[PDB]
Amino acid sequence: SALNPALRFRDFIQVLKNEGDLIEITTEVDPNLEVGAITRKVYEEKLPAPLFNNLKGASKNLFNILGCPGGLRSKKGNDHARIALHLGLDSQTPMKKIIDYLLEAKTKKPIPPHEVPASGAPCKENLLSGDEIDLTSLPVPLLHHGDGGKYIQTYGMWVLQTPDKSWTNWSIARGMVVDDKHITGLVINPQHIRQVADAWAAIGKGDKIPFALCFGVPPAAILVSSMPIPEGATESDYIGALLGESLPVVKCETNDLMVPATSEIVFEGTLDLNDLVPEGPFGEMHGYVFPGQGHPCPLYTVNAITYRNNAILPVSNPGLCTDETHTLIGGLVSAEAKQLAIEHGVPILDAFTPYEAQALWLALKVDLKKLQALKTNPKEFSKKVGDIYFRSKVGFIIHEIILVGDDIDIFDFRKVIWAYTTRHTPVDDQYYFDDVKAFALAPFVSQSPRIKTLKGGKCVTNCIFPQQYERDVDFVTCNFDGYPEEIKDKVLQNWSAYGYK
Amino acid sequence: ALNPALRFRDFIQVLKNEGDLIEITTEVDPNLEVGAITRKVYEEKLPAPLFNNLKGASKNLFNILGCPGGLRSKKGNDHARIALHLGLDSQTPMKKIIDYLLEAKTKKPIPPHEVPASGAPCKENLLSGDEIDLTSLPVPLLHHGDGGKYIQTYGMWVLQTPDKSWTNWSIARGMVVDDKHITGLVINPQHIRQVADAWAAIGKGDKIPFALCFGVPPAAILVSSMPIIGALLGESLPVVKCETNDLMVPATSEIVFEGTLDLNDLVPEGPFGEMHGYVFPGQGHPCPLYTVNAITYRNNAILPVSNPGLCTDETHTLIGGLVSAEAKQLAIEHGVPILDAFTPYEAQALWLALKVDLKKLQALKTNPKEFSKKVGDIYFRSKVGFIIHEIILVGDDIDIFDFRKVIWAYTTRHTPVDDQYYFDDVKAFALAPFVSQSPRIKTLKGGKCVTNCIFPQQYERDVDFVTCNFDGYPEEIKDKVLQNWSAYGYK
Repeated sequence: SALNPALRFRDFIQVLKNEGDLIEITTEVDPNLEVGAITRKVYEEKLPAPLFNNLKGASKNLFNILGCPGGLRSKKGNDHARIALHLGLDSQTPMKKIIDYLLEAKTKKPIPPHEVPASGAPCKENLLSGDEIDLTSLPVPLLHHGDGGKYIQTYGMWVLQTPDKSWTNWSIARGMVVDDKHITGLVINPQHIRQVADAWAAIGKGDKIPFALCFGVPPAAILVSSMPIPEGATESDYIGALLGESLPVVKCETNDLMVPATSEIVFEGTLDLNDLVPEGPFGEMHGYVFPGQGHPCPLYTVNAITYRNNAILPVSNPGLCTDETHTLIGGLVSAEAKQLAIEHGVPILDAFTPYEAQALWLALKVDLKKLQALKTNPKEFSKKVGDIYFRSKVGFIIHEIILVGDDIDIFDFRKVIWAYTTRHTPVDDQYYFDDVKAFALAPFVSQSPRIKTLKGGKCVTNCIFPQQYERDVDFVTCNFDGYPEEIKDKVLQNWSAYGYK
Repeated sequence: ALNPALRFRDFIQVLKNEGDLIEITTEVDPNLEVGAITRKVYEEKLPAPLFNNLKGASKNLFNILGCPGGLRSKKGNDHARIALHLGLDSQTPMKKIIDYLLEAKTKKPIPPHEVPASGAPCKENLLSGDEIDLTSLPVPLLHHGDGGKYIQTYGMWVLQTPDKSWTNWSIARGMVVDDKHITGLVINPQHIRQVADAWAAIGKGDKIPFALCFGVPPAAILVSSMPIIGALLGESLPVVKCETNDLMVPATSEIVFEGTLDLNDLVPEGPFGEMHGYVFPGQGHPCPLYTVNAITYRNNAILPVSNPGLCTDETHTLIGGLVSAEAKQLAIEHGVPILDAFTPYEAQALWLALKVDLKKLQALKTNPKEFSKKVGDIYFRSKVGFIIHEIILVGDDIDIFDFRKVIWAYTTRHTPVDDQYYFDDVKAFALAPFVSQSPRIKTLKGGKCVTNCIFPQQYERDVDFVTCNFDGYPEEIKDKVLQNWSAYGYK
């Protein structure tokens, strides 16, 4: 069995089918709204991922849709299976050990990618170019009611570079179909616009910055591309470490951008940063579409499309928990949050973004013994923690950091909400930050005047009893698991003898 | 016929009829085993246990009914045990139970009638004086770390002044001190203003007569646990005089303790695992000593117990649920456009969610700060908001009885700190762990806020948004997908 789910997108789909986690839908499904409704029901009931093989309006090769590639399974012993398969791990690997694996791979010999010819690249099996490109003829889904348009890019990656190739970015920004030959998306953050636009303007290409957009990439590549590290690095060398081998890449037909060789679909074209078009709105990670709330975005012209036979388009349909914006985007913030704590010496056992908080919360599980050795206090520790996370790219999406002690399983929201509500004084145990960069997608930000400042609106909430900063505070948790072991063993042994099923 | 609101044993019978009761003849230790069994029944929403074979129990003293206010697994009647306390259909949702308690505040109080001792089942047996040994009863040690065995967790105290102008039914916890004494904080320091002096005027300030009843009519245990009976019943409550004092107790009570109280003979009470999920081991807090002089009880008496802890138990379904009913009544009294009020159990009865009619809110011509201060002033300076440390304002699209929607609106619709309006001069709940484990336990002031989870523009005009779940899709799309769910290939 030469299946490698981390290296090949189709091996990933095959393992899902082998483990009974894939339903191949041959019923005709409408890309308008139906695909979105089906994926939401699969997300929220934690059902097998759908593979739409009979979309309305699809040609023979363009395309099929893989829904819920990062959704959760119902069986808790492997609820994070699809996430683990992105890295080639056992599907029973819990999320805590998936995060620890990502950190242990940062210490590995990075393997750079290698270039393969077009004949050795499955993404080159077909080619559309110029006037034979009609994006409005593709079965692109209208995912949420209220979306400003059909969103082709929800689970692929953009590729952008400077001419000198010193700056290279793999982005996961959303991409909306504008018309027959144009898409749009916010791929270059305002911080990098001058660097990249001036560089291409030097060669008379400032109004046509080459780009590539790839779908169905190796699942390890879409995972790392969704990981919060500096924009301006593919970190494909780190992808190779996770893969244990070199990532095969191939040259675009119309530019010198390198794309994964086993991609399902590859878009090619140029970008005009001065040609602005309305983008969105789009249903997002916090569970909202706000109809009518679009914003100008640079226009991307699509000059070439290369795609595999029987191409498959993975889609993510964001909304309420739990979808990819929580397991993947939130889960990788958790991994970098844990790494950041190790670099600054913060005694953090584990870090996690509870999905019920729509990836707006970052729970930090504090080693209380080491915290007491630091001889600090809630105000001094909360400020330091917030200064580290809210002034880093890792904490950009996070608007509230929760500090809990080492008795709280932060991956279990029943325990998180209990420690949150019972161990922090409202307001008084919240250390506010008014001068940190705010997340524009946060509905309390976008629906407030703070959407025009993008500053503040974040706090570090101490849910550790104040004396626990100095000494152990003894308390017994009043649930079944809180009883002595001999009591729990006796009750479970006699549970049927009592009369319970 | 069966009346679960009027008779504790009709209540048990309906639970048995609805498959919601397991009669345990297996030997169960009152030491920790009863508590561990009840917690597992709480947390897995299993049928309520009826312990008929406890270590140390005599024939008549006693059996234990566990989880009388716990939830059922099937959501269609998850609040059935709470509805049965009032005599409502078991499938009555918690929203309608609250509305029923409100409709009952508009009906005439029916005074109780006295019945002779031979007509009261609680008089079927008598223990008095030297025959009383409370350490021989199978009293449970409910939580590991509790300061002692707690006999009073789901019963009611009865206190009165000699003039009987003041009478009170209390649900304060009661702990066994020794063979003849129990203890508890049954009277709040507000009303000691008139009970010690009144009994001292007769020479009995050193021994205030009390009665402690267990297995009372379930409507009685619900009104005394409510932050304000025969009106709810539709009938006159049958009561009977105590053996050693003039206190009137419910005639159908399972067990009745009688004796005297000394507000000066203070004794360590607690600790005890409570509504927020904690017991903090250590010395107790001084509480007045209660001498037990007489015990009357039915044949085959049953002692209902509550084992507080994490959600969900009686301290969340009843205490919080009745705070919710009074919270709604407060809103109608002050003209606050509240559609529904509820205390999410996942917040351990520390949160009070208010569902705001947005159209009526817009007619008020107000703003988040002005509205939150008004709401906090009304609720945090009332007895109903004493246990509530955070009030949450949400719009009319949120099911506040569904915590998935509450935590979604909470995390996504309020700016941390900036959308929280703090109250530093209100009374704090000393039981709250963030209060008791902080210097605020010496002040009991502040530590509360009203969190506005309504988008600021919604105070002026409608804010259009689509909820990004399956239920947020248009009806025709949702029907299409559900019709075809099996044809797609899904189970």
